[PDB]
Amino acid sequence: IAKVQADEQFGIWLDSSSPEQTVPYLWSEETPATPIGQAIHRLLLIQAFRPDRLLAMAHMFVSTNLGESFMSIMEQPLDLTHIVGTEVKPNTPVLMCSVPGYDASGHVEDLAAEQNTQITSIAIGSAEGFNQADKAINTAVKSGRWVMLKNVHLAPGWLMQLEKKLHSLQPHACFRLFLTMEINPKVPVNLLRAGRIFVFEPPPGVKANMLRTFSSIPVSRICKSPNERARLYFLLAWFHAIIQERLRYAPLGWSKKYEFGESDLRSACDTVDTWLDDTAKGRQNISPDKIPWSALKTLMAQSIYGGRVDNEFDQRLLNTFLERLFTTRSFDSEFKLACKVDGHKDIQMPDGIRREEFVQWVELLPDTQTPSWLGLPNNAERVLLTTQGVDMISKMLKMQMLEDEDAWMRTLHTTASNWLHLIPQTLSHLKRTVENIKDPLFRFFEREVKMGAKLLQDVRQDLADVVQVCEGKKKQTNYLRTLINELVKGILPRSWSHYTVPAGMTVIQWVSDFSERIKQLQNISLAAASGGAKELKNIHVCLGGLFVPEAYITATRQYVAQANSWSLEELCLEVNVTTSQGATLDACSFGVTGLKLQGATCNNNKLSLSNAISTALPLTQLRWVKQTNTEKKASVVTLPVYLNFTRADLIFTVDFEIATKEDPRSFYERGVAVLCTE
Amino acid sequence: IFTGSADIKHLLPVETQEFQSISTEFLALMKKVSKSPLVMDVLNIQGVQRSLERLADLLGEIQKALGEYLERERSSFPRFYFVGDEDLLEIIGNSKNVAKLQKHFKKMFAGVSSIILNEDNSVVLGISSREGEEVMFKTPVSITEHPKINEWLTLVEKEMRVTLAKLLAESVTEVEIFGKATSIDPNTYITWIDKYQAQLVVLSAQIAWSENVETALSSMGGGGDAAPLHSVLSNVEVTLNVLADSVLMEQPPLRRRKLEHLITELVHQRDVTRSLIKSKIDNAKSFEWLSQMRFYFDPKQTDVLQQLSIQMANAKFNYGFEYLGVQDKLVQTPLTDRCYLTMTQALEARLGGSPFGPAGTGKTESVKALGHQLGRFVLVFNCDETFDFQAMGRIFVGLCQVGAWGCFDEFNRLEERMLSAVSQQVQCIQEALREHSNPNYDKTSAPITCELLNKQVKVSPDMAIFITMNPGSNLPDNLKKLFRSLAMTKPDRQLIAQVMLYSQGFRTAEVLANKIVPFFKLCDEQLSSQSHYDFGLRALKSVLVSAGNVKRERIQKIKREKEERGEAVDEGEIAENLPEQEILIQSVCETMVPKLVAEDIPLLFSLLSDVFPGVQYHRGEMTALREELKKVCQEMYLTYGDGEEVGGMWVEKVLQLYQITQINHGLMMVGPSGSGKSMAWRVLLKALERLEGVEGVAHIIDPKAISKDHLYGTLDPNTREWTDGLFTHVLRKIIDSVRGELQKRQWIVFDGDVDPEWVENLNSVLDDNKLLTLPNGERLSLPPNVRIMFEVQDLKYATLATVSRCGMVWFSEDVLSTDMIFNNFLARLRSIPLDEGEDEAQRRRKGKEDEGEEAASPMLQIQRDAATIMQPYFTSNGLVTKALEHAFQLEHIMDLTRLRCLGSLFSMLHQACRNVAQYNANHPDFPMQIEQLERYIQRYLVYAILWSLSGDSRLKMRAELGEYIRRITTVPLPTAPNIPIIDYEVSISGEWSPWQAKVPQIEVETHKVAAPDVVVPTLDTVRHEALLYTWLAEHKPLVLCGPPGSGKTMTLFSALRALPDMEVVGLNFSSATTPELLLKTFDHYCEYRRTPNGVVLAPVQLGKWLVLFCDEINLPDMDKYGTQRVISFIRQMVEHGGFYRTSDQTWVKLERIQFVGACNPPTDPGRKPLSHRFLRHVPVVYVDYPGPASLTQIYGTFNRAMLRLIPSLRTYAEPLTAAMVEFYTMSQERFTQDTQPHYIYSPRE
Ligand SMILES: Nc1ncnc2c1ncn2[C@@H]1O[C@H](COP(=O)(O)OP(=O)(O)NP(=O)(O)O)[C@@H](O)[C@H]1O
Ligand SMILES: Nc1ncnc2c1ncn2[C@@H]1O[C@H](COP(=O)(O)OP(=O)(O)OP(=O)(O)O)[C@@H](O)[C@H]1O
Ligand SMILES: Nc1ncnc2c1ncn2[C@@H]1O[C@H](COP(=O)(O)OP(=O)(O)O)[C@@H](O)[C@H]1O
Ligand SMILES: [Mg+2]
Repeated sequence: IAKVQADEQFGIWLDSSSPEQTVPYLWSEETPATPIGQAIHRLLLIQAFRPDRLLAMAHMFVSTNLGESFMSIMEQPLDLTHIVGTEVKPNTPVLMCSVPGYDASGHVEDLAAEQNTQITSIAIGSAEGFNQADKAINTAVKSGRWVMLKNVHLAPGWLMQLEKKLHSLQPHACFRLFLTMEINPKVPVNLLRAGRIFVFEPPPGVKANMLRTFSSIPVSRICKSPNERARLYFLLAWFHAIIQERLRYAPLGWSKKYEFGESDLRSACDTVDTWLDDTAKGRQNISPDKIPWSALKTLMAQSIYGGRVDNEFDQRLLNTFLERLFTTRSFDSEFKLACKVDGHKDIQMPDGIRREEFVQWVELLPDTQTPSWLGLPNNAERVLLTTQGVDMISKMLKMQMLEDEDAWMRTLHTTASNWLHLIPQTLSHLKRTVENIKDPLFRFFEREVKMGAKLLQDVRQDLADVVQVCEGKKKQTNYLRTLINELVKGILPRSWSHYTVPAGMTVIQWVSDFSERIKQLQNISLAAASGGAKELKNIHVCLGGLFVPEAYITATRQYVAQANSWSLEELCLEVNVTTSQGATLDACSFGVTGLKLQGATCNNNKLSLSNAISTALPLTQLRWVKQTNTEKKASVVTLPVYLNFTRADLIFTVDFEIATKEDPRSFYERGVAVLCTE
Repeated sequence: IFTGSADIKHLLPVETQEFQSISTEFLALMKKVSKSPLVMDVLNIQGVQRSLERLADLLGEIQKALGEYLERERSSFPRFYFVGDEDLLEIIGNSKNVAKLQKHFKKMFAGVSSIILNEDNSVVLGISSREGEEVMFKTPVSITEHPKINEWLTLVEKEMRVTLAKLLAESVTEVEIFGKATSIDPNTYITWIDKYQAQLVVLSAQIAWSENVETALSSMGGGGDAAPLHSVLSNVEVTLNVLADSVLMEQPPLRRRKLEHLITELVHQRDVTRSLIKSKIDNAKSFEWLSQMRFYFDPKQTDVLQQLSIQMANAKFNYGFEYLGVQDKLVQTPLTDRCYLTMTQALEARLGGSPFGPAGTGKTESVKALGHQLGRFVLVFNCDETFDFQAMGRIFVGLCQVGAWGCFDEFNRLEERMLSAVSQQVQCIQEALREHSNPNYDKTSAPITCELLNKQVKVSPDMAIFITMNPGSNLPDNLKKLFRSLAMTKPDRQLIAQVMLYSQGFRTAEVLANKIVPFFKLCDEQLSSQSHYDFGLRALKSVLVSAGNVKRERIQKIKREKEERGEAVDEGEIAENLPEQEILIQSVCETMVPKLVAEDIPLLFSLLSDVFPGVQYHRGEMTALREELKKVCQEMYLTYGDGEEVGGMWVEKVLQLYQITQINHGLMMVGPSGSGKSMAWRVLLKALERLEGVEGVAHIIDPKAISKDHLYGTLDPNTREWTDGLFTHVLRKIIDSVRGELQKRQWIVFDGDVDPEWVENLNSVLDDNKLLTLPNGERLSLPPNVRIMFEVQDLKYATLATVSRCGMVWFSEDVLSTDMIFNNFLARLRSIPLDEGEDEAQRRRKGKEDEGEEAASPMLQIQRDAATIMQPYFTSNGLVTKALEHAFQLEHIMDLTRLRCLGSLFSMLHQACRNVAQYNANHPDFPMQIEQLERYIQRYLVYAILWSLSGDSRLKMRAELGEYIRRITTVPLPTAPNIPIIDYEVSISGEWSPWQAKVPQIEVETHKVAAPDVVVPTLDTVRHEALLYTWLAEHKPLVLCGPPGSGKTMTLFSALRALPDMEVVGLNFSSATTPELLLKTFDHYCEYRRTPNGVVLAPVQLGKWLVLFCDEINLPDMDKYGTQRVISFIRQMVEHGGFYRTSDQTWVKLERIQFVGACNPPTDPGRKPLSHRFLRHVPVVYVDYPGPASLTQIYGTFNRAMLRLIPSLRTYAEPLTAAMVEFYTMSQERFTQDTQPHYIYSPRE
C-alpha cells in the first residue's frame, strides 16, 4: 500500500493498454527472485489491479515456464493431414465437434481432396441414413475407404450402437471414420472417450461473419435484378454480423444469449427477395425511396429476428438497429454504418452497387475490431476479458484438488471456520401484531426474514457438519461428501441456492452477499421492534440485499396508495438521485442504496454517457406521484433496473432525463442499465 | 369384430365365411384340449402343429383383409383417420342405425356435433353444433341415393362447405347496406344477426370492413384527403354504439354470444382504422395496411373454396369453409397480432410455428384462433399424461390428407422417447411441406408425399403443424431449422379486460380494466401461495363475465321494480346511473372469497380497498335462508349468528356453499379437520328442505375406503356381464326414479381424500359434459337434481384438472370457535337423554319443541343440573379455554387437535353425570344433593381436563399442566405436596381420593408367574381401565400409545375381558392390512340382517358388544397419496355408524360393533401418523413405563409367587425385588437409544 501511494508513475501504468508487459516492482524480497518468481508476483499484481489483462498476464506466465512457442501452434490453421495420417488409428473415429450453427465437413472434404482418397459422406437425419451408414462402413472397413457421417448428434442411441460396433472391428489401415457433430450434451460419454475430439469454432469478428454470409449466399441470388438488391443484402449481412458479434459481449450486448443462427438469415433473404420482386415487378432499377423499408423493418423486427427476442429492452435494441440501418439514407454515399468508431473514426458505406464491390470492401476492412463497431463502448472488451479472467481462476479451482489428492481438509477446516464466523448466528424473527400487519412493508420484511432465517439455519448446519467432518468427529455421508466436493472446488452447492443469483458464482461471493443480506435483515428487524412499522418507511433499503426487491417496490406503491388514498393504477414512479447528506424524504419518497449505473453517470438527476464500467449511485429516492397527463419528453430514456449483472431478471424501469443533446438511441445501443447489486 | 356388429357380414361376406370355417376348427381344437389339458397330452395331438400353423396363416390373411378394407374406407372419407379402429367399425357397421353415429362427429368435424335428419332418417337436412346452432343445407344429402357411409359423409362435408359459402354471400350482401349507412336500425341489425351463424356474422363484418377500407384507400389516392377513412370510423363507431346498447338488454344466449363476438371484432376494427388515420396512410399498398389481415370476397368465383381470400403481408390463404360452431373469439391484442403476422409468414414460407412462453399466455388459444380465422380445422393435442400415441400416426395422416391444423400444447412435457418419435414424424411432414415452396416444381402434376406409417401419404398444402413450448427448453434438434419460434412471454391483460368489459356493456371499461388487471397480480404476489388459487387470465375472464351477468341482473331488478310501480322504462337510462365498480367488486368477491383462507381474506380486502378506493362489497341479504338456518341450527343444537358474532363466519360459509351449489354442479369443502364443513352441508340441506319444499337426500361415500373397481363397477374380462359399482348404482337409481327420485333433490358427498386415480371417471361428470362413461360403454347423463360434493382435509394430491372443474369453499379452522363447540356440548346435554340410546332418537323429531317432556327421565334432570354447574367453566375465557390454549403449547406424541381434546372432555363429563345417576340409583332413599353435586362435578371437571389434555403427554408435562390448572383454578385440589394431581381420583362424594387405595395387593400362583395375562393391579393399570370404561360407555374408539413393552396390550385385553358384555376379537394390523380384514372379521363374528329401517350388521351373540382390538393401528402403509385405507374405513364406520356393502352396493349400519386400538408412537420407524379426520374421534392415552413404585409392586407379586417353590427364601423376596428394579432403572438411566439403537429397556426385560 505504501509503495503504491509513493509511486508517481503508478497511474500511467494503471491506465496503460498493456500493463502486464511493464508491471512495476512492488513486492519485497529478502533474496533476488527467479524469473518464474517474478512472473507469479506480476500475476498476483495484475490480478489485484488490472484483472481485465489477467489472461494476457497468464499467457506470459506460460511463456515464462513452458516456452514462447508453446501456445503458438494452436494459434494456427488446423493441420488435419499429418494428424489423421499418423496420430489417429483406423478404429479411432475422428469426432469433429462444432459450436451450433457452424459446419466443419468442408475441412474433411478438403483433406480428402488433398490426400487423393475416396470419401463417402452420409447425412444422418432419418432411419434410412442408419442403413446407408452401416452399408458404407461395412464396405469401407474392408476396402479401407474413408467415411464421413454428418450431424450425428441427432442420433444418440445409434451413436452408442456405433461405438459398440467400432469396439469389435478389425479395420483396414487406410480406413478412417469422421463424425461431424454440434456440441451437445446428448453425445455419449463413451464415444467421446473412445474418439479423437477436434473442436471447431468460427473465427470471431464482423469481417469473417460477413465473408461467411456472402460465401453461403449463392452469387445468382444476389446478382438478380434490380441492381439495388445486392446493397440490401450487404446491409442485411452487416445487420446479421452486428447482432451476432454482440452476443459475445453478453449480458452487456444482449440481456441473454439468443440463437441468431443461419435460419434467420435465410428467412430474411427470402423476405427481401419476395418484397423486392413484388415492388420492382422485374424493373432493372428501382429508386431507393420505392424500397419497402417499412415492411423489412417490421418483419425483421417481429418475425425473423424478433421472434426469438422475449425481453422488451432487447426488442427495443433490435428496433433501434433496424431503424438505423434499413432506411433510404443507407443508399446515400455518406452513410455511416457505425458512428464514432473508437470515439474519433467512422465506417462508411461502400459506394459500389455490384456484389464484387461489397465483397472487396469487406475483404479490405481493418483487422483491428473494437466493440465500438457494434455500438458498444470500448471498455466492454475490458469487461469481457475480466469475466473470462474470473472464468479462468474458478475453473482452476475446479482442478485444484480432484487431480491433487495428497491437506485439503486442513485448509477446508479453516475456510469453513471463517465462513461460520462471518455469518451471524441467528436472524431474529419479526413480531407480527394486529397493527403492523396492515403495513405492506412489514409483510414484505416478515416474508424476507422468514426465508433468510430458514436458509441461514440450513447453511449454518451444513458448515457445522463440514467442520465436524474435517475434525474427524463426523463421517462422510453421500450428501456430505458431495458437499465437500463442491466446497473444495469453489462450486456453489445446489442445496444453497434458493434465491436468484448469478450463475457460475463461487462460494465466497455467495457467503459475503449472505452476510450483507442478513445484516440488513437484522437492522430492519431491530428497527421494526424498536419503532414499529412506521420506521420501515424511513429506512434506506438496499434492493440488492432483498431476496425479491420487486415485492418491495410493490409494497412502497401500496403504502403510498394507502397513505394518500389514491388508486394503485394512478401512481407512477420517479427517481431522484441526491448526493447531499441528510436529504429529507417526502411522505411519498423512499430511500434506496447500493444501486449501480452501468454505462452512464448521473449528475443533477441527469444522465450522461460515460466510459466507466460502473458508477455507484448514491442514496436514490423512489417517489410515487399521481400519473399526470404529461407528454413523454424527447429527452427521457426508459432504462431497466436489473437484479444483478447477469441481467436475467428485470425488477422495473426508470425514466431518466438526458443531460446533453445525446440521442436516446445511443443509450440503447450502449446497453445502459441499472443493477440493484454488482 | 365379427359378432359385435351384425352388419359386418354384408360388408365382408367372403372373410365372414372364412372366419366361420376357421372358428369351427379352432373351437374343435380347443374342445380337444379341454378334454386333456396336460401339456404333454396336448403336444401329442395328431397334426396340432400344422393345423395351428394353417390357422395362424388364415387368421393373418383375414386380419390383413379387414385392415385393408378399413384403410380403404378411411381413405375414401379422410376424416375417419381421426377415428379409432373400433369407432370406425361401429360407424360402418351401424350405417343403417344413424343415431349411433351421432356421437362420433365431434371427432371428425370441427363443430358438427350431430346431423339433422328426416323423420325416416333417409335424408340429411343439415348440421348442428354443441350450442344448438344449426346450418340447414341448401341441397339436402340423400342417404337413399348414396347408401354408403363414406359417400354421403363426403357429400355432407361438401354441402356444409357449399352452404356456408352461399350463406356468407347473402350475409355480406346484407351487411354491405349497414357498411354504407350513416345510421343503423337496431331491429334490422339484430334480425341480421339472428338470421346467420356466428362464424358467418363475424366473417361478414370483417369482409365489409376490409372492403370499405380498401375502397377508401383507393379513393384517397395520393391526394391526402382523409374523409373516407373518417367515414369508415364513423360507421364502425355507430355499429359499436348499437351493439353496446343491444348487449345491455336481455338476449338469448346464442344471440348474446354473436353480439359479444361482433363487439370484440369491431373494437379491433375501430383501433385499426384509428391507427390508419393517425399514420396518414394514403395508399392501399402501404405496409401499414398490408400488415393488417384483410378479407377479399369474390362471389363470382364458381369454386366455393377460393371465394374468400384472407391476406396478411405476403401470405394469401383461402378460407376453408369448415363449420366451427360458436367458438370463443380472441381479443386481438398487439401480441396476438404479432403472433398472427409471424405465424402466417411461417406458413407462407412453409415453415412450422413455435409460439413459446410461460404457461397461460394464450399460445395454443392464439394458434387455435388463427386457424379458426382461416376456417381450417384445428386439433389441439395435449401433452400431459393423455398423449395417445397409437392414434398419433393415424392423426398425422388424417391431417395431411384432409387439410387441417395441429397444435401441440406444451410439447416440452412429452418424455424423451415420445418427444423423439413425434419429432421425427413432424420432421418428415415439415420436409414434405417445404418441398412445396420450390419454384421449379410445377404443380400441374405434383403429387407431394411423405413417409408415414411406412406408406406414402399425400400431403395437402392447406395443412400445417404448430408446436407450443414452455421455456425452462429449446426445440428438438430435428426441427430447430424447420420451425420459426415466437416469444409469447407476456399477454396484454389490460386490453383484454378492456375489450371484454366493453363487450358486456359496461359504460366505463378503461378504468375498470386498468384497476382489475393490477389487482389480480397483486393478489397473486401478496397472498400466501396455495394450489387452489388461480389468478390466471381464464379466472379473470370468468370474473368479468360474472360481473356482466351481475350488471344485467341489476338492470332487470331495477326494471321490474319500476314496472311494478307506475313508470316509463328504458334499458339504457337505467344502465347509465349505476356503479360499475360496485358490480365488478361484487363479482370479484363472490368468485374469490369462498376460496380464500381466513389468513388471506383481510389481506385480500386491504388490496381491494387499495386498488378500488372508497368502494365496499356489502353481502347480499338472504333473509329467508338465514331464518331457516336459524331454525335448523336451534333444532340441531348449533350456534347461529348474523355476522361478526359468535358463529357469523360459519353462517357466511354455509351461505357461500348455497351460492356455489346454485352456480356449479360440483363443489368441494377443503377446510382442515374440525371446521364444520360436513355439519354446514347437513344444515344447508335440512334448511333448503323447509325453504323450497323439496326433500333433501344425502349419499355419503368414502371413495378411498372402497376400491376403484367396486366404486365405478368393473367389467368381467370373460363371460360378459356388467356389475354396477356403488357410485354408478346411485346414479342409475336416481336416473331411473323408481321411487320418484327426480322429484326429490339428492346430493352425493365424497367424504374422503381426493386422489387422481378415483376421480378420472368423475372428470367427465364434473366437466360441462355432465356424462359418466364406463368401460361397459354406457353413458349416464347426470340430471340437474344431482350435485356431486367433496370433503377433504386438504387437496395436496388433487389434480388441478379436478380442482378447476369444481367450485370450492375453504372452511378455515377459525370458522368454528371454541365457544361454538362448548355451546353445542351444553345444548346437547340439556335435551338429549344420555341413557335412552337410539329408540328415542326418532322421537326427537316427533316433537318440534317436546313440550311436557322436560322431565323425560331423571337422567335429563341430573345432566341439566350438571350443565348448570359446568357453565361458568366453559365460558370464552374460562378454565377450559385457558387449559386448552396452554395444552396446545405442550408437545404430544400424536398431533394435538382441538376437537379430539374437546370430545374426550365431553365424554368424560358424560361419564361424570352417569356416575351421579348411578349413585342416585344406589341411594333411592336420599338422592344426590346439590352441594355434593357441585363439589363432585367441580372436581371432575379438573380431573377430566387433565386426562383429556395431558393424557397424551409424559408424566412431567402432566404435572406441568396440573401446576398451571392449580394456578388458574378456583376449585380446590389435593393438598399433598409431592403427588401429581393426575394420581388422584374424584370419589362419588366430592372430595378427592388417591388412586393407590383402589389398587389391591394380590398373590399370584406359582403356575403362572411370568404369564399372568390378567394384569397385576398397579396404579397405571387401574387408572387406564377406569378411563377405558369411561370412554367405552360412549362407544368412542379408544387408542393407546406408548413405547414398546409398556403394557398397553395386556391392560387393554384385561380391561375388555373384565366387562361381561364385551366380546373381544384380537386383530393385529400389518403393512398389508386392508378393509378386507375388517370385512372378514365381520363375516366371521357378525352377520347382516334385514330390517324395515335398513340392513343392519350385528354380532351373532345377542346382548353382547363386539369390540375389535387393532393392536397396531399405525402400522398399515400409506398409499402413494398419504392415506391409510383401513384407517379411513374405520373412520367412516365410527363417524357415520356404518359402511357400504360393495357386493350389494347398499348401506349397512353397525349395531354393537366397537374399535379399540394400541400403538407405538409415530416417531418409531415402522409407524405412520394417523389421519386428522380419524384422530378427532379417538381419544389417545400415553402408557409410559410403570416406573419404580409400580415395578416394585408388580415384581414383588411375581417374586413372592416365584419363591413359593423354596420355603426358606421367602424372607428374601422383597429385598430381591428392589434390586431387580433398582439395577434395571440404573441401566435405563445409563444406557439410552442415542448411544446405540438397541439399548432399549422395558418391563419385558
Ligand atoms: N402391571 C403389570 N403387571 C404385570 N406385567 C406387566 C405390567 N405392566 C407391564 N408388564 C409387563 O410388560 C411387558 C409388556 O407387555 P405388553 O402388554 O405385551 O406390552 P406391549 O406395549 O403391548 N407390547 P406392544 O403391543 O408391541 O407395544 C410384559 O412382560 C408384561 O408382563
Ligand atoms: N354451527 C355449529 N355450532 C356449533 N358447533 C358446531 C357447529 N358446526 C359444527 N359444530 C361442531 O363441530 C364438530 C365438527 O363439525 P363437522 O361434524 O361438520 O366436522 P368436520 O369439520 O367436517 O370435521 P372432520 O374432518 O372430523 O370430518 C361437530 O361435530 C359439532 O360438534
Ligand atoms: N389475447 C387473448 N385474448 C383473449 N383471451 C386470451 C388471450 N390470451 C389468452 N387468453 C385466455 O387465456 C387462456 C390461456 O390458455 P391457453 O392459451 O389454452 O394455454 P396457454 O396460454 O397456457 O398456452 C385461454 O383460455 C384464453 O381464453
Ligand atoms: Mg367432514
